[PDB]
Amino acid sequence: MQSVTQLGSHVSVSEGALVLLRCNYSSSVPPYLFWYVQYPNQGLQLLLKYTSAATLVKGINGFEAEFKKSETSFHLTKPSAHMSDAAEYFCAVSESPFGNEKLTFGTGTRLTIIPNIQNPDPAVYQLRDSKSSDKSVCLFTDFDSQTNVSQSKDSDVYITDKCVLDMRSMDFKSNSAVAWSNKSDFACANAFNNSIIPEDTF
Amino acid sequence: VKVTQSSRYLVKRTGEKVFLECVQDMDHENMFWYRQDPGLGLRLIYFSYDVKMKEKGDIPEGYSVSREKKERFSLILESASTNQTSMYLCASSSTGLPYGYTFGSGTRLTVVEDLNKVFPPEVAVFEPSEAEISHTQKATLVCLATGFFPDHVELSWWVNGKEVHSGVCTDPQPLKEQPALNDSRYSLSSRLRVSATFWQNPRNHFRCQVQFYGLSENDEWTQDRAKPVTQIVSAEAWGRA
Repeated sequence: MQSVTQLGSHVSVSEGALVLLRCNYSSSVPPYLFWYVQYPNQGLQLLLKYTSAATLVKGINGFEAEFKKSETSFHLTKPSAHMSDAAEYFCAVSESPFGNEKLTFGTGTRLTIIPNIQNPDPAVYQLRDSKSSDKSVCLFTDFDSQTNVSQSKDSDVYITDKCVLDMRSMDFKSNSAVAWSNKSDFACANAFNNSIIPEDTF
Repeated sequence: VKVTQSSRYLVKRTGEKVFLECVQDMDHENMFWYRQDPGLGLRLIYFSYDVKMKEKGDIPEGYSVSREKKERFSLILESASTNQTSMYLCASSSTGLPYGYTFGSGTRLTVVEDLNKVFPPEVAVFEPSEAEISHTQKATLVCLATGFFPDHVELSWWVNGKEVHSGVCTDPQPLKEQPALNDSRYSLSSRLRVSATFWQNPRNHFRCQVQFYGLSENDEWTQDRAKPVTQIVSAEAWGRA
């Protein structure tokens, strides 16, 4: 139980790539180790636990972790990252085999997965405001994961970071970002002037 | 086998004394209060190993606790500071059973210096571009929630009355409508994407739903507008032809 560290607060991997999250502990007494995951809108849930029973410990959702005494580590691996793996992961140590006594948690690693966009044609579109408030929004969509969106300088204008959505029945993922304003001179054709692609439709 | 916390969200004015409340149904001996903060993981405030027992955790400073009944473990902030703003997490365990820790679902607490600053969101739905339909045979509706403080919202999409997970992006972080102010009001976007077939059929209903968590019945209110209470705000649109 005495202490725990999670080196790397943020990890980003490609859909398909090795996931590795670090956990390292000190303990005056024999440690019992624990990996917890916290999916988006959900609570803490146990992935796996090390009792003094075996070294390589298989857990839920295709995670594994090897307990190494000689390196004071219990690293969490999975060979192939899925989009559904995006979450925060928390390592923990206790003095009880079961986890009955106080768990001391580490600082957490947010895991993000970068989607493999299959066949990209980027585009900027204007979306009809559903009422009479002629503040349209503009939608940058279908860009490759390479592309990054950048904030505005002129802040009567609001842009949001890139986002990923999966339409599971069509086996289709696509990135999007949204720009909008109340300014009547705000053209969609010229929001998003940052790290764009030459071949975007309009 | 559950641990419920009394409130799932809460707003409080700086200096107000706050009672977070944790309840379990499992006859558990051990109850724990943690906070969770971006970058510092989870940190143990107080814990209790029997009825009428407490022990200070790693960060007890500013908090107090009561284990009165075996079922209940009350966390008390004497005087809300804005660094008491956090997600609070309750947990319980049995001494002998080997099943580990059961966790509650969290209480987000935001402490501010004035309760007239809390606005519920307005929800506009923007409808797909003719041009995307044409180029892609997809239809992306966008929903904007603007005009909320504090950052306490739960955005959702409903297609003909069933909540859909398929084809949705919500922003993980909102942006500040006025990021010059300290406590500026917030905006958040979400997206829903379907086949043009689905969207070009006038018997398909699409609704953008936004729950906000502000104030309870208890709180002092007599200002201009309606009370900024927990409310679901929706926007709707029908599929086209």
